[PDB]
Amino acid sequence: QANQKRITTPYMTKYERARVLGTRALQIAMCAPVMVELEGETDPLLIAMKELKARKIPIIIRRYLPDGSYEDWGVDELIISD
Amino acid sequence: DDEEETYRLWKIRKTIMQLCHDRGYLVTQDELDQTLEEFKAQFGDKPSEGRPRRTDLTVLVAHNDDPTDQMFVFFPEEPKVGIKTIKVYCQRMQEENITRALIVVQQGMTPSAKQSLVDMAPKYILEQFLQQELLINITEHELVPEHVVMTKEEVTELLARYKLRENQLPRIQAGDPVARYFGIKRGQVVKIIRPSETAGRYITYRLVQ
Amino acid sequence: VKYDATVRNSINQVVQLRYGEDGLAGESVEFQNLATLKPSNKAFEKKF
Amino acid sequence: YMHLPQTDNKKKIIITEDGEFKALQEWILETDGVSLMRVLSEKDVDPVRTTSNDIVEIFTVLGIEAVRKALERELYHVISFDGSYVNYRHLALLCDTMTCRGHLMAITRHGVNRQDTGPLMKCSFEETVDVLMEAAAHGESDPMK
Amino acid sequence: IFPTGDSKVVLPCNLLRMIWNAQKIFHINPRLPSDLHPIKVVEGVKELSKKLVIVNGDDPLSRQAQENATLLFNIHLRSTLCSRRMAEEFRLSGEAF
Repeated sequence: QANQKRITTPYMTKYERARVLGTRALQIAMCAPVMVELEGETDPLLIAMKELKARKIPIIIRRYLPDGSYEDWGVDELIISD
Repeated sequence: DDEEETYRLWKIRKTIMQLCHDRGYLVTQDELDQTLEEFKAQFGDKPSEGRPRRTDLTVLVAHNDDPTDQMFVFFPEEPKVGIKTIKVYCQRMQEENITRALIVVQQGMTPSAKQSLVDMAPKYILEQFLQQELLINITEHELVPEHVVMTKEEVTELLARYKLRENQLPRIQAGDPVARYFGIKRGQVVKIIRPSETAGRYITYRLVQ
Repeated sequence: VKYDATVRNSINQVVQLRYGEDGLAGESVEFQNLATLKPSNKAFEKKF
Repeated sequence: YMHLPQTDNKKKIIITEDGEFKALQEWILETDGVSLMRVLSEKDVDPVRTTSNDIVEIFTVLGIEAVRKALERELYHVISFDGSYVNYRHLALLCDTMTCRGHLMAITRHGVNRQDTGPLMKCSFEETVDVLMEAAAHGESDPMK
Repeated sequence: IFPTGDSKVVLPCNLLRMIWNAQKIFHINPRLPSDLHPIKVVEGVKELSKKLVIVNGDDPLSRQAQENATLLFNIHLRSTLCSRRMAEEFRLSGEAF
């Protein structure tokens, strides 16, 4: 769809939060570039959580409406529940 | 005796007028609010060869938008309706050129009569009610909430709003007493407004089948 | 619960329009008091 | 049986002229066996608040929405008898989903297995080789959802 | 909607607790009169309730559905957040509101 006519709850829920925090951290585990500056920690979970706080996660979420039409949301316009 | 029969016919007539008003029809206000004394005064006194003969208690009433549909509800005198009664009742239709009517069956009816009513016509719509069914009002009960029948444009507006198909909606049987009470064909969608103790008021959509 | 916030079955049959008739999860809901139903008409007019 | 109720659930509660709820003790009748269809038709009973315990008869007399509300009240009564409380949302879900097909969905081998759902979810709960043989004979498709 | 006087009912966020939190965070004094105009409360409740979305839409069907779903929390919200109750027993201030 286009920019207009886009309806879904804008609060990024816990399930896609866990999914993104898993997928991007595994991408660090497979030596992908890291979108944020880090200060002396090596756990991919910690840096992935830190850049989820920083809201610089370079993937988008394709949400399946029950009608059948897809709907694409990025990370930076979704706001964190925490 | 005569007293219990007058009470039964008064309750049946009051429920029939309530049915016509809930469906929405040109029912006068004092006709809906009839006491037992008024019923003994205007449509005769004691039954069983008195002024009530189970023939003059019929009701003819038309729709608010256009006065043409005009149900002519019946009241058979026999405990059972054998086919010749249905034949003369449907011969009485085209003389008055009416489409809708109802039958209040006293005790029961034959399998062959039921067969003839179900395969009668899509132009001669005829409903079946039992006598003891009309001593109570279903919508007046606490457990049964308010039912509202939509028009087709409201149904397609609903399906455009929620992006649903006709299959995906919740279903309700055509033999349900509320669906028979409202007199609705298959394919319509009823609006049910029930109260809830966690959201105040809920709206539930059902599609008959 | 689908992403239209409608409770649906496996083959996409609507069971609830919203979760719990209001669309709210049960983890955060609390026991509360209305304090409007129980007072009388005189008390309601005095207090509101 | 005749007994004046003591719990406020079965007691008469009406509004008054001052707007205050008042507890009124009125005579109630509890029976054995269900004959509700002739019970409400009888003289001097209240056709509004009278309910029962059986589900098939209250389906045949009132309607599936009355089945919904009565099933809600009976499940709430049987769970919350001993003081244990459970949230309304799950009860509302179960009561809608046993009344969403137009008839009484029994949560048994004979009730859930008669849907238009996928046969592979059907064979995960009871009569497993029989419903798979049914799907093979009819050639029906599983939309895998 | 509610017979038998069952005033106990489940709602999402406990209003009296947040009012008490607003009292005991900003150190307001219930003895002294407060500075909170009643229509600030009125259009605060009105402008708040338009942003509690459940059924999101603009057509009257979705608006009616949203009103139906939000009705119990709204009917408790307007009762708890009334002007007289605020002026008498809560005594909140503007930034507290």
